[PDB]
Amino acid sequence: DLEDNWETLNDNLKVIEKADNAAQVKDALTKMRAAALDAQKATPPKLEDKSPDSPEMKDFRHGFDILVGQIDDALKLANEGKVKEAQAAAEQLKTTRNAYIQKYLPAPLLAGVTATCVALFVVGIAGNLLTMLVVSRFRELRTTTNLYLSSMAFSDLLIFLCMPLDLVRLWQYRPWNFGDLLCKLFQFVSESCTYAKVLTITALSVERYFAICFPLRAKVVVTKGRVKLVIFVIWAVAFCSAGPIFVLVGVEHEQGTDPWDTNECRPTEFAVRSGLLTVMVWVSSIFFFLPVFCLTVLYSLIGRKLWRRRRGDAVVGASLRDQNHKQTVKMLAVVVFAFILCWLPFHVGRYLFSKSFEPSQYCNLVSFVLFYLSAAINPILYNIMSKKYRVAVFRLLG
Amino acid sequence: DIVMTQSPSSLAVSAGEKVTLSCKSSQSLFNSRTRKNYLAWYQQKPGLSPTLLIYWASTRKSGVPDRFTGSGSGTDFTLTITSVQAEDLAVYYCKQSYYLRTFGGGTKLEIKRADAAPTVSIFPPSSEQLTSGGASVVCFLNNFYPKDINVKWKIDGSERQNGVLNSWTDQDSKDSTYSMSSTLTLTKDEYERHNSYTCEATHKTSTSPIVKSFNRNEC
Amino acid sequence: EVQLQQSGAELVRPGASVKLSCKASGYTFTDYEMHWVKQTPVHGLEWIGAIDPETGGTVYNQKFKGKATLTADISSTTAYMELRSLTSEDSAVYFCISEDIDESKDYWGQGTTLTVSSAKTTAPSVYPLAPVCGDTSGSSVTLGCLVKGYFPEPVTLTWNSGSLSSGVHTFPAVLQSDLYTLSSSVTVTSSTWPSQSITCNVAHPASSTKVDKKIEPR
Ligand SMILES: Cc1nc2ccc(Oc3ccc(Br)cc3F)nc2c(=O)n1C[C@H]1CCCN(C(C)C)C1
Repeated sequence: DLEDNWETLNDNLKVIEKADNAAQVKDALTKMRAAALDAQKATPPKLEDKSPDSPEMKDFRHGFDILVGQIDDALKLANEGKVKEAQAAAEQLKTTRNAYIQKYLPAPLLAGVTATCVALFVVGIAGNLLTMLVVSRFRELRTTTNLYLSSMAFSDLLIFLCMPLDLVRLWQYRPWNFGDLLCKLFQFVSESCTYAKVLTITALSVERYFAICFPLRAKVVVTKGRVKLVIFVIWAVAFCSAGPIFVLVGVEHEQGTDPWDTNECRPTEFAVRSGLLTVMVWVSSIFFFLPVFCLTVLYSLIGRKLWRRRRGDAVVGASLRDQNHKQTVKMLAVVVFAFILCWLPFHVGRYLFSKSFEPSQYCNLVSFVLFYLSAAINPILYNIMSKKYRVAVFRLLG
Repeated sequence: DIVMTQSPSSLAVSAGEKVTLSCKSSQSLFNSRTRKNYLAWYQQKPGLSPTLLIYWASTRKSGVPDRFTGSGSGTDFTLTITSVQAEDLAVYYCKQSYYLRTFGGGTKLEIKRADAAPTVSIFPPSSEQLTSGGASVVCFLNNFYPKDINVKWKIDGSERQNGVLNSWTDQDSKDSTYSMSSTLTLTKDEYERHNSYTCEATHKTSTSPIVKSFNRNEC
Repeated sequence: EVQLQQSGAELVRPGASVKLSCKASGYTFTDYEMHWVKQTPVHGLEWIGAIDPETGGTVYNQKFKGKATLTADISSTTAYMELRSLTSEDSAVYFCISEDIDESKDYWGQGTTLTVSSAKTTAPSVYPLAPVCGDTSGSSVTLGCLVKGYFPEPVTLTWNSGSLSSGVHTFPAVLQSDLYTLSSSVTVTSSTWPSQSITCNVAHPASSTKVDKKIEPR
């Protein structure tokens, strides 16, 4: 075997370097000759497809000819009794050897982005799990807003569970040998959770607007039941509107190239000649930008009514409802702002990718990072804003 | 509850002369948070609603002439009118806004003018009133100054004081004068049994009193 | 333009209740507070209470607590005040005051006159006062109008339907035997009367009365 013969060569050169008697150099040089010729008879893994008389093979064997020649000279010098000269011949032998070893056999930014995505993966999983459990095991926190935020927490959870393949595709993009079903599956799930997140935030804000401006809400926003129905329909629309991903993306390779070397997970050719790519990009583009408009107007009205200008001489109180509504509306406002701010470069970059598919680095990387930074940052914002959430977490752990 | 007390209650002044009104509160009206003394001055003219002049006890509302100038702090405030005009005839209140709300007693501003002799007119009872069975001799005394004036009735020369109804008015905004109505109400028979009726007016503009008489057998 | 239209005058029997209104127009009805002030000749201006039209929260003075009840309607933009257990002390002039967000501005209504007495309404007796036919020789002439024996206040008197205002003195009514007595005088040039007709117009809303009395020579 080539590996066995090579380890044998390095071993006996190691002996020669640390051998005092000339006899030891004689033996080690003889065995190095034997393993050198035996290795020369063997075929390297990089030249097995080429014919035996191919030029590459003749070079690979030529280097071995030079090698065995040096072993012959060193063997003669060792037979004389000159240990120093034979060791020097073993040194130049090591030189030619190493040369033909290395001849026939973004990264820091990758480490940074990957490490950060791992941090957001840990803090994300733990944070959103703590959110769902806090809503689970406490009466005074089973409000409607906490239910919508719990569905959002699960959506972040599933997004982070989809992160690994997205990161593998982030650095390892030349080959995709994982399969077609995965290439469609993880992006389908990720997009579905995107739609569920945006629709859940929008439904939550609508419920706050109707709750504050129209106190007839007691009949309308009924109970947890309505919230469970809206969550069900939100996830159903997320899955159906993200269905076409199964046709949009796929694995493809060039004509005349090895599939194991040129397979990629990208929008298919049929997904481009028919504007399924542009159609889907405009679908999610509406799915993000339109609810951004709705959130802006709705929170504008909520802030207009709650934070209304009052004459300083006001003698009547504050009604004790606008206080709690100001708390939860503060929290939700910060959450929505972080959402838009984080997923804006993502949808911007996807728009640029769609428009470029019809004839930089830190932009795509910062979008990749921000996308998960939202999912990880929502529980942190819950811990900072809501005192009840903080008390519930500290009550669960300590 | 915060109690407000103004001073003076009544104040007379000439045209163009300076005036200083005072408003004292039983509690400090300074909010250390907003750094504003919540004290306002209102001008209520007769027949009208109070209008705002000074808010925050030193800030003049837009449109108010610069002669109105409020000052003071804590529990003591003042409203200063540098050049009083005839249009300033009103009652000036002060409202606190530190606690809920409380107005002051008010200060009635009267302007001084030239002495004017009262224009006296006398009116016998109408016909329909005599048909009802009553009688009323109505004597008007118009556009005099100052307010001090006396009215006596003389039937056939004999003074009459029981059965008289008087009604004074406030000061006019047009000429800053006063006016008075004096109605002597008698029965129809007692009216038709005497002869002469006399409305006599004693005012400081004339040493002799201004009389106005009529007889029943004439005209 | 901001304008507040209050309710008309009220003559309520003692012991009954009443509810006054205040129609606000010209601004956002939910932004400005609505206060109520009671004006009496004895106590002056007394602050009844206030209400925020958007939340409905109210606040009263310790004296008028329970006596008054402040309410508000946003669809009609109208404030209300209910006074219960009425007596003679409650007879007064009630104002509603919309307080702007700008502390320099506030808006008052024309006021509502509350008269509480068991005495029933009485239409006025209007008597014309004409000169004696011998005193029309001066530089001017003066006519009169005697509004005697009515209840309650007020009555609105005019001359030639208000087209004769300067040189007019209307006097405060005096209450005697539960009947108000009032009078008015008008001065015009010697050439005006009696060639041009002069009429005093007396209106008493409590009895739905309007008598027009001409002044004619004797
Ligand atoms: C890095 C990256 N690679 C892609 C490769 C293909 C592709 O095709 C599409 C698939 C669906 C739709 Br609809 C539109 C498409 F063009 N998209 C992307 C891509 O978006 N990114 C951005 C990451 C950011 C981190 C979250 N991650 C989640 C959302 C998968 C996307």
